[PDB]
Amino acid sequence: KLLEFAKSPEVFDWMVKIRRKIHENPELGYEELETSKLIRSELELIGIKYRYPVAITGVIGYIGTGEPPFVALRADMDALPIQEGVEWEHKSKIAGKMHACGHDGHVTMLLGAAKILHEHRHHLQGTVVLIFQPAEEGLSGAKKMREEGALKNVEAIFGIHLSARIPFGKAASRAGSFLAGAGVFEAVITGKTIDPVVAASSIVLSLQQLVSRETDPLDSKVVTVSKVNPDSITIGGTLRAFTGFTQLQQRVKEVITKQAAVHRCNASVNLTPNGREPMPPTVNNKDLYKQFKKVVRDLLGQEAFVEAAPVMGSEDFSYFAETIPGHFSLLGMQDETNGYASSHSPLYRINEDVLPYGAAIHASMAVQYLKEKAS
Repeated sequence: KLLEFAKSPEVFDWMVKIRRKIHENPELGYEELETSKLIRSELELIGIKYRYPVAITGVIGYIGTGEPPFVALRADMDALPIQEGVEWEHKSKIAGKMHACGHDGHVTMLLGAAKILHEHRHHLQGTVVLIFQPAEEGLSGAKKMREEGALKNVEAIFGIHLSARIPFGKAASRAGSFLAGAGVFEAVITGKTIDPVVAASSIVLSLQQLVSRETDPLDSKVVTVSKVNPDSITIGGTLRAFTGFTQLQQRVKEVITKQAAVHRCNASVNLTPNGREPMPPTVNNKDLYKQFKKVVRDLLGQEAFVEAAPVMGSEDFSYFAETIPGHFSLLGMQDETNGYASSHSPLYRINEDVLPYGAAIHASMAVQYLKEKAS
């Protein structure tokens, strides 16, 4: 029944106005002042006790008994420094900033889920923790909330991401590794006279050789050299893998090291340069995935769940999912003729008719998780 509640004028109209208010006033990482104030106003109106501030602008709400088991639902708050190209009534009023990744929709659907869960709060066998996360785009926000104790005593966390790659109203996931990890590296190459330059060009080519694509998408490995700048040469770049992420880091370091040595050079390799720690692959807990497929099929029909392919994208939800059982899913918006622009596009649109689906999926997943836990 919560789908029909999610679609009702009361809830749907309210979600649309919230979404559009955020959309008109996009804020970047750690600067989500107005977005944070709106979330907190709505929690108060529902109402729902919360902790604030968490990671400057972040907010954590609670619904249910107030006691364990705690299950978390997550939305991200931040926009991107992109000029909106969509001409419409609720276009960004802030030039050069836009919600081009659906994050306005994510906050809204989580507030929708909070409204829905609150109506059933006395039946929840535990507590739903609503995590409104700042600064996803710079990949530091989830990590900062984790540092500040956002996951303490939390047994599971679920996140939804709106997608133009999945058809409207379908939800997509897969068990295990889902989104690729990402790391950076910096190496300094020094002679033990042309040897450092020779060593560097050799290193650059040997590293470019570690890019591997095969027939299983999870095997894909990317190593990029983005920086090279003669007494010493500094090489920097990035690496990505769905699996064997640590082994790829070690292989990058081994290549730099061995190549420098055979060119009579020293090499200093840093795999966390300037405190840039790697972000691990986003792994969907198998038990949570199984629960999610059943939730989605019960709520929206057998055909509504689609198995997602691995994605080489950037999503800091990985930091939550590395520390507790995590589940990250895609919620489709795409129409039959591919009219919805990709994430990050200046032409990105949310199909607002999706908002009730995400609200219901969030709510249902929380309820079922707690129910199953009790059984």
